[PDB]
Amino acid sequence: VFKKVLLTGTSEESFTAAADDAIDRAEDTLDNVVWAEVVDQGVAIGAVRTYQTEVQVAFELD
Amino acid sequence: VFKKVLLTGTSEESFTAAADDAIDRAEDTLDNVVWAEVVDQGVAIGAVRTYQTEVQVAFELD
Amino acid sequence: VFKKVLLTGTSEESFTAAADDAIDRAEDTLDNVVWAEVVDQGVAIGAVRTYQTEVQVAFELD
Amino acid sequence: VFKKVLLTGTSEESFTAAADDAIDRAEDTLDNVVWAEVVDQGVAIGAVRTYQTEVQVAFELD
Amino acid sequence: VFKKVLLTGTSEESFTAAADDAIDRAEDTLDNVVWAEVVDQGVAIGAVRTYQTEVQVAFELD
Amino acid sequence: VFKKVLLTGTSEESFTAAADDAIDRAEDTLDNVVWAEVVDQGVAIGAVRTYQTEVQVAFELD
Amino acid sequence: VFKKVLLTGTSEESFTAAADDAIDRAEDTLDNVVWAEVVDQGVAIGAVRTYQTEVQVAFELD
Amino acid sequence: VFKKVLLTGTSEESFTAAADDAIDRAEDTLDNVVWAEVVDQGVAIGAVRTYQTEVQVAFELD
Amino acid sequence: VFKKVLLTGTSEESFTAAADDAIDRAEDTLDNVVWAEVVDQGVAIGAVRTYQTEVQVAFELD
Amino acid sequence: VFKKVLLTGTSEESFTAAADDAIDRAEDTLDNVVWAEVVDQGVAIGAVRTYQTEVQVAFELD
Amino acid sequence: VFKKVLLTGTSEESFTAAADDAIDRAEDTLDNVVWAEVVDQGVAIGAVRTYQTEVQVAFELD
Amino acid sequence: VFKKVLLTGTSEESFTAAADDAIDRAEDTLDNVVWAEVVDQGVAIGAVRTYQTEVQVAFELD
Ligand SMILES: Cc1cc2nc3c(=O)[nH]c(=O)nc-3n(CCNC(=O)OC[C@H]3O[C@@H](n4cnc5c(=O)[nH]c(N)nc54)C[C@@H]3O)c2cc1C
Ligand SMILES: Cc1cc2nc3c(=O)[nH]c(=O)nc-3n(CCNC(=O)OC[C@H]3O[C@@H](n4cnc5c(=O)[nH]c(N)nc54)C[C@@H]3O)c2cc1C
Ligand SMILES: Cc1cc2nc3c(=O)[nH]c(=O)nc-3n(CCNC(=O)OC[C@H]3O[C@@H](n4cnc5c(=O)[nH]c(N)nc54)C[C@@H]3O)c2cc1C
Ligand SMILES: Cc1cc2nc3c(=O)[nH]c(=O)nc-3n(CCNC(=O)OC[C@H]3O[C@@H](n4cnc5c(=O)[nH]c(N)nc54)C[C@@H]3O)c2cc1C
Ligand SMILES: Cc1cc2nc3c(=O)[nH]c(=O)nc-3n(CCNC(=O)OC[C@H]3O[C@@H](n4cnc5c(=O)[nH]c(N)nc54)C[C@@H]3O)c2cc1C
Ligand SMILES: Cc1cc2nc3c(=O)[nH]c(=O)nc-3n(CCNC(=O)OC[C@H]3O[C@@H](n4cnc5c(=O)[nH]c(N)nc54)C[C@@H]3O)c2cc1C
Ligand SMILES: Cc1cc2nc3c(=O)[nH]c(=O)nc-3n(CCNC(=O)OC[C@H]3O[C@@H](n4cnc5c(=O)[nH]c(N)nc54)C[C@@H]3O)c2cc1C
Ligand SMILES: Cc1cc2nc3c(=O)[nH]c(=O)nc-3n(CCNC(=O)OC[C@H]3O[C@@H](n4cnc5c(=O)[nH]c(N)nc54)C[C@@H]3O)c2cc1C
Ligand SMILES: Cc1cc2nc3c(=O)[nH]c(=O)nc-3n(CCNC(=O)OC[C@H]3O[C@@H](n4cnc5c(=O)[nH]c(N)nc54)C[C@@H]3O)c2cc1C
Ligand SMILES: Cc1cc2nc3c(=O)[nH]c(=O)nc-3n(CCNC(=O)OC[C@H]3O[C@@H](n4cnc5c(=O)[nH]c(N)nc54)C[C@@H]3O)c2cc1C
Ligand SMILES: Cc1cc2nc3c(=O)[nH]c(=O)nc-3n(CCNC(=O)OC[C@H]3O[C@@H](n4cnc5c(=O)[nH]c(N)nc54)C[C@@H]3O)c2cc1C
Ligand SMILES: Cc1cc2nc3c(=O)[nH]c(=O)nc-3n(CCNC(=O)OC[C@H]3O[C@@H](n4cnc5c(=O)[nH]c(N)nc54)C[C@@H]3O)c2cc1C
Ligand SMILES: [Cl-]
Ligand SMILES: [Cl-]
Ligand SMILES: [Cl-]
Ligand SMILES: [Cl-]
Ligand SMILES: [Mg+2]
Ligand SMILES: [Mg+2]
Ligand SMILES: [Mg+2]
Ligand SMILES: [Mg+2]
Ligand SMILES: [Mg+2]
Ligand SMILES: [Mg+2]
Ligand SMILES: [Mg+2]
Ligand SMILES: [Mg+2]
Ligand SMILES: [Mg+2]
Ligand SMILES: [Mg+2]
Ligand SMILES: [Mg+2]
Ligand SMILES: [Mg+2]
Ligand SMILES: [Mg+2]
Ligand SMILES: [Mg+2]
Ligand SMILES: [Mg+2]
Ligand SMILES: [Mg+2]
Ligand SMILES: [Mg+2]
Ligand SMILES: [Mg+2]
Ligand SMILES: [Mg+2]
Ligand SMILES: [Mg+2]
Ligand SMILES: [Mg+2]
Ligand SMILES: [Mg+2]
Ligand SMILES: [Mg+2]
Ligand SMILES: [Mg+2]
Ligand code: NA
Ligand code: NA
Ligand code: NA
Ligand code: NA
Repeated sequence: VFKKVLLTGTSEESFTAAADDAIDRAEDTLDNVVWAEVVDQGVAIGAVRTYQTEVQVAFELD
Repeated sequence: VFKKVLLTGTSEESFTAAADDAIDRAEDTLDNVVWAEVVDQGVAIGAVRTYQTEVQVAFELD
Repeated sequence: VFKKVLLTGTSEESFTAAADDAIDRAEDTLDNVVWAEVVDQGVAIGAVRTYQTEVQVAFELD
Repeated sequence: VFKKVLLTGTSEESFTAAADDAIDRAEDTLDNVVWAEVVDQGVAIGAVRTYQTEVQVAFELD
Repeated sequence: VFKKVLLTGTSEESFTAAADDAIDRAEDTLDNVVWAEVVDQGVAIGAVRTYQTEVQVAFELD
Repeated sequence: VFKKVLLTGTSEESFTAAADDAIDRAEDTLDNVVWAEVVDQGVAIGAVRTYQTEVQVAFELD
Repeated sequence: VFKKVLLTGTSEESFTAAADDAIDRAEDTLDNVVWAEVVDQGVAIGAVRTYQTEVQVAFELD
Repeated sequence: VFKKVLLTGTSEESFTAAADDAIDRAEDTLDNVVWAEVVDQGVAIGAVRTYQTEVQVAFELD
Repeated sequence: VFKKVLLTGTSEESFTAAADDAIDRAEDTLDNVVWAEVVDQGVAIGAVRTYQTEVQVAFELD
Repeated sequence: VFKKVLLTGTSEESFTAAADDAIDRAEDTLDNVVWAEVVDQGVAIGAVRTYQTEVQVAFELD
Repeated sequence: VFKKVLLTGTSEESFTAAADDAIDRAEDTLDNVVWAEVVDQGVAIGAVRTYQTEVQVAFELD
Repeated sequence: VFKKVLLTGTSEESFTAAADDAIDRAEDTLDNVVWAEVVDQGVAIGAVRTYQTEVQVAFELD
């Protein structure tokens, strides 16, 4: 059985790096992280632009 | 990084109050709740009508 | 077996009241109405504003 | 011909009031506003909760 | 309040059995599991075919 | 001209059998039933699991 | 309150004529038909091509 | 950079002519109109039927 | 077994004629073409307008 | 690089068997078939019922 | 109240840079640009490849 | 007439590079490749992360 958590990563560099940011966090807390599916992307436009990528991160249970 | 949980709130009053019910629960257990996105709405039609609003509730990790 | 009818309720007060308007009509004509799922919402903007909520209203057959 | 603008209204009271907030703004600047279609709803969760409703607001050209 | 977890069950037999696999896991760890909504289905095609069914599994909080 | 009715069939066995349950009901009351399109699937999780499959069932008018 | 029926019209001429075919049928049986929304279009490719347009046809109840 | 405006054209003749009606209006007011994407179609059913086609009309900025 | 190819037909006349253009091409190269489903429509706006209709064209294998 | 073909399998038994029918055909003609994603399901309702499952079948190129 | 404009940015480098191109244009003409949501991505494949990213760019009114 | 093939490109660097990988393959085998539309993005999370971008790649027939 796989479980997915819905995480939004952030980066001041790119959408790819923002996806990586979410995956990094998943891997810090979860075992057996296997894949991620991009579900949304955006940009927070402030003093700087922060790229965001929302991902379902799938991990194998047990 | 943000994480979202998928909660369905309920109210005998309104769709807004049902969204609030879910957010109330999120805030009881989670720190740094920042926003909610409505993803579904409905009504359980019994002795009384119960309005339901399903929300992704986003919170900041750490 | 459940059957759904696609009804648009109207209210000069709120989206919740507009959903109720549709459900009210369903319950006037149908037996065993059990739930409603919101599928669209809008506002007719005239002399007054009329809130509309479109619902699939599910009822149990037999 | 109709044209639509994509507006997000806000209210500390309800999703209906947030839709109204967007429509109010449309009517301040545009002639012949005829209808609005809800396209998203959410809640900014801060010191207070701010309900938001995003609407396509349609107006007749000329 | 209901909460949903997003689980992908697997079976070498059928899409129904794969949905059951996810629900089985939910019921092992969670109290008050009430329903599941199918959100995706697929097949891993290897030495054998493994049917997968992704479900939102809803449970009542408290 | 074809008309569709939106029916949710149920089965304690499978998603296919649940689709059949809806079609069975359609054929009991309607003439010239020609096809069904699956639009949703789920499982009611109680004393037993009840698989549900929602179908648009198309029939030829006249 | 409005109600919608889901009809597929057919024409050997055009998608517009196929929409009209569905509306024609609605108006033959129903009072207060007010609008139709196109939800699908296709073509049956046989001895001749038959254009099909599926519409939700809305009518005012009472 | 391209910008899109969301216009609903109308015609008593056809969905194609309704798309053209929107594009005609775009070209009256905007420079460098390049393409249109159909996003919705419907029919206002009154004394006469009025076909409507909603289009995103894209134009090149500058 | 059916297979679908994703084709975009073009016409300077209408969306229906553009669908036909795609189907014409399918029938030139493929045996047992049975149906087409419209998946997108648009207009290339140049010296002339070119209507486009994208279709999944289904054909029976073998 | 992966490529997907869009196939509709058929079975007089089940949606799972219909998915298998499509995959069987893919594997007869293609090398390195790796997965399938269900994209639609339905039932042809004639002398017998024929379950259909449409799948994107992914295979590795080279 | 927020308003969104639908812009397609372009870059010969990346999807992120294409999103930035749209945002750059928004900020040249509009005050109080706050966020952007990615709604489509593609690539024009000519003498060179031009990455495109379509964004809803939100700005605060007044 | 345009035809689209559904390809998933891969890269250990970025989503843009993964889109390019698919387009590269298309251009190796097909004439008159004109555009690509991104339809999905994800990441295979193993010894290394492999970014994937699924694209419809459109080419002109003849
Ligand atoms: C993908 C995406 C979707 C969103 N959706 C919403 C929304 O639906 N409603 C909303 O209020 N804010 C959103 N936001 C806004 C979160 N805020 C944000 O991005 O702010 C960027 C900068 O602008 C400043 N800022 C925040 N709120 C406001 C504001 O209301 N007005 C102005 N002028 N500036 C503002 C603070 C930051 O330096 C979204 C941000 C992203 C990246
Ligand atoms: C948004 C939404 C989606 C749903 N979707 C489903 C579904 O897909 N399948 C399903 O079985 N029940 C659903 N439900 C039903 C959950 N039950 C429910 O709302 O019941 C309302 C009242 O009706 C009674 N009830 C429950 N099940 C039945 C039933 O089967 N028949 C009758 N006559 N009444 C029933 C108990 C409550 O007093 C949904 C409820 C809501 C609010
Ligand atoms: C959710 C939603 C979707 C819609 N979609 C369409 C549409 O696609 N095409 C369309 O013609 N009208 C629509 N309508 C319009 C139905 N008419 C409507 O709301 O009118 C409100 C007031 O404006 C007046 N009105 C109606 N049509 C016209 C018009 O064409 N121009 C002007 N200036 N006003 C008009 C009569 C009412 O007092 C929609 C209304 C709602 C609430
Ligand atoms: C519908 C909707 C979609 C959104 N989507 C995004 C998004 O995609 N990315 C994003 O960064 N912020 C969003 N936002 C956030 C806009 N900010 C926001 O709602 O903040 C509410 C309160 O929380 C505070 N806040 C803002 N950003 C943060 C934050 O990052 N962490 C914490 N702890 N608090 C924060 C300021 C306000 O008092 C969305 C808000 C709404 C209402
Ligand atoms: C619903 C669904 C969506 C997917 N989506 C992706 C995807 O987007 N990207 C991806 O790389 N793999 C996917 N997969 C692939 C997961 N792998 C998988 O199913 O492998 C089946 C058998 O094929 C073998 N395999 C795995 N990767 C490859 C591969 O790259 N090439 C070949 N020839 N075989 C492979 C191992 C297994 O025995 C998906 C599997 C399923 C069931
Ligand atoms: C596809 C699908 C969508 C749904 N969506 C909703 C919904 O949106 N809101 C809702 O209240 N119930 C739903 N339901 C719930 C209908 N009820 C249901 O499935 O109950 C299964 C068993 O659990 C018991 N049950 C019902 N409601 C409750 C509950 O609230 N808590 C607990 N612990 N158990 C409950 C009675 C049955 O023996 C859905 C059921 C299905 C199959
Ligand atoms: C929009 C749309 C969606 C569809 N979806 C399906 C589907 O999902 N499954 C399916 O079996 N048939 C479909 N059909 C097929 C309905 N049949 C049909 O269009 O047939 C056209 C001509 O081809 C002949 N035909 C029917 N079935 C067959 C077949 O299986 N093979 C061949 N070679 N020809 C056939 C009879 C007619 O003269 C669809 C038709 C349309 C117009
Ligand atoms: C695509 C589309 C979506 C829509 N969606 C809505 C909606 O969501 N809510 C709504 O109130 N009206 C709509 N409309 C209605 C706009 N009105 C409309 O089409 O009216 C046609 C004729 O019927 C008459 N009409 C208008 N409103 C009524 C009405 O309420 N009842 C009756 N019997 N007739 C009416 C005036 C015109 O001669 C839509 C029209 C179109 C073409
Ligand atoms: C449904 C649809 C979706 C599209 N999507 C895109 C897109 O996402 N990105 C893009 O660059 N072009 C598109 N196109 C543009 C393809 N080009 C096109 O339609 O051009 C029409 C006339 O305008 C001229 N043209 C082409 N590119 C340009 C341009 O960039 N600027 C100007 N002023 N004119 C142009 C040549 C033709 O005579 C789309 C065309 C259609 C019909
Ligand atoms: C998922 C799905 C989507 C479809 N969509 C369409 C459609 O959009 N338009 C259409 O014409 N037929 C469809 N079809 C119809 C393909 N035909 C079909 O299923 O026929 C079943 C039995 O009924 C008989 N049949 C075929 N067409 C007719 C018909 O028009 N009327 C009657 N009474 N029976 C008919 C022959 C078979 O024994 C679809 C079939 C399936 C399984
Ligand atoms: C996301 C996206 C969606 C689109 N959708 C459409 C469409 O729906 N219909 C369409 O005609 N063109 C599109 N386009 C095409 C816009 N044209 C384009 O990208 O052209 C790229 C290069 O190919 C050349 N080119 C343009 N049109 C044609 C063509 O018809 N054939 C050939 N062989 N080459 C062509 C000129 C450029 O150097 C789309 C481009 C993008 C980036
Ligand atoms: C976008 C996308 C969608 C997918 N969807 C599915 C799916 O629906 N079902 C599925 O089984 N695998 C998928 N996959 C999985 C394909 N496998 C994959 O990415 O594996 C990455 C690394 O993890 C290892 N791995 C593969 N399967 C398993 C596994 O089951 N458990 C563990 N712990 N590790 C695994 C091999 C690779 O080094 C998807 C991969 C991508 C990139
Ligand atoms: Cl989720
Ligand atoms: Cl828009
Ligand atoms: Cl319906
Ligand atoms: Cl496809
Ligand atoms: Mg930096
Ligand atoms: Mg988002
Ligand atoms: Mg009360
Ligand atoms: Mg729901
Ligand atoms: Mg009042
Ligand atoms: Mg509507
Ligand atoms: Mg207050
Ligand atoms: Mg939003
Ligand atoms: Mg076995
Ligand atoms: Mg999936
Ligand atoms: Mg049993
Ligand atoms: Mg459902
Ligand atoms: Mg003729
Ligand atoms: Mg259809
Ligand atoms: Mg005329
Ligand atoms: Mg519309
Ligand atoms: Mg001509
Ligand atoms: Mg397109
Ligand atoms: Mg049998
Ligand atoms: Mg289908
Ligand atoms: Mg360069
Ligand atoms: Mg696009
Ligand atoms: Mg590297
Ligand atoms: Mg995918
Ligand atoms: Na989730
Ligand atoms: Na219906
Ligand atoms: Na817009
Ligand atoms: Na395809």
